[PDB]
Amino acid sequence: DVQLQESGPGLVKPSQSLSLTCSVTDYSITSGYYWNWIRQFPGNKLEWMGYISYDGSNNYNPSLKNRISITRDPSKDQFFLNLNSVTTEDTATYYCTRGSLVWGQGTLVTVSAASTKGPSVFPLAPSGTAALGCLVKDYFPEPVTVSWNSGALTSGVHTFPAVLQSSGLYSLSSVVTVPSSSLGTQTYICNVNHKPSNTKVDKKVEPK
Amino acid sequence: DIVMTQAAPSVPVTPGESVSISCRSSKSLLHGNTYLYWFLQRPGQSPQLLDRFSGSGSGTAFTLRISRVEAEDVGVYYCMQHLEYPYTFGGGTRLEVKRTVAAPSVFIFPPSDEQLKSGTASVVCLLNNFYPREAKVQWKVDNALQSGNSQESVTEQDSKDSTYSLSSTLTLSKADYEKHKVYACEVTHQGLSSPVTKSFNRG
Repeated sequence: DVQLQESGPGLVKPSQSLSLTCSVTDYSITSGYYWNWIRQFPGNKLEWMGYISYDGSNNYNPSLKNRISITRDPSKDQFFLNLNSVTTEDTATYYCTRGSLVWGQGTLVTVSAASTKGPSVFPLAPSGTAALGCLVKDYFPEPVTVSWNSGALTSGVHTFPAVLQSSGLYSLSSVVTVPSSSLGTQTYICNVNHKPSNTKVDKKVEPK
Repeated sequence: DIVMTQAAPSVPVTPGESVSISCRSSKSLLHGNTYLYWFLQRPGQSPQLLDRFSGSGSGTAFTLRISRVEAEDVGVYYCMQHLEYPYTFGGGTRLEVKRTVAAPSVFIFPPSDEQLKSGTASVVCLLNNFYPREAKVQWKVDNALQSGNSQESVTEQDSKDSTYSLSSTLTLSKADYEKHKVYACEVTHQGLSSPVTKSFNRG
């Protein structure tokens, strides 16, 4: 069915332009509906930014009207957000939507002068059930995603929220509860993805 | 601009019982029809538009009623006006399930050899699936109480069992790690008759 997929950098420098692409699948953006950009600030506040309609008409939130542009390409089935002269206050998770019903997955854009950095991934090694995990350290900006055994192992998984360390780099752990009898015969690998830097790190977690 | 207000930042509810989330608009949302949407946002996910859920209200005062709340209803509930542009949201209301006490399973993890090549040692204490959210974690290095070099992170309420989990991370230099032997995490929580200590000896 209709899905919306966002792409663009997770990091933009202060005073420069933020650009995001929404790729629409299984629906033509010219056929109907209104195609929105909405953003969520840290702390959960949602703000409607603007739309482009089925016919290419625009409507922008007055708060942004001087800085925003929403454009489209009908033959690639994409529409695009541009926001000029970003400040630290534009750091948000950006969503594209069709009406109110269909949302893209969201992309966090951090406004910062710092460079991207991929994570270091360290095993949390188990010492009837046992917990094990991965310490995911020293990355910027958010987010990482963590899966286990390529998404085959989902139940009993806690992936904690990122905390910004004093160094200016984020850190988190992902843990999973696992049968203690399976520790010698089953393989547990954490798959870490850091989209902002296009880095994937896979780490095998072995008993000590 | 229409302003949308949700006066409760959160609402507690016993599972099986019912709950009301309230929302107000600065300007009437009628034109017979009422231009008010409700969204649920689960942690990590985009907002989703909303038989147990029902909407009611007049032109400036609205109610989302969740009948027989399940553990799976947790998350943040937002109202949105779609009467006039710009569309505007309320600040959201977190639905928190109040369940029975549940004590944490505690686990300790030493620094990995890989990390030790860097000059930093991270020691991790895990507290799984406990209730309520409040818990005390204490670190001791050779029985000396650690201060200022640990950080706690806690998950949002679990969708399945209404619990929380918590990681405590002790950050030390490699040199400081190599000079000491015994590393312990002492956990105090409502469901434990006696504080639980988990520990390891370096190497």
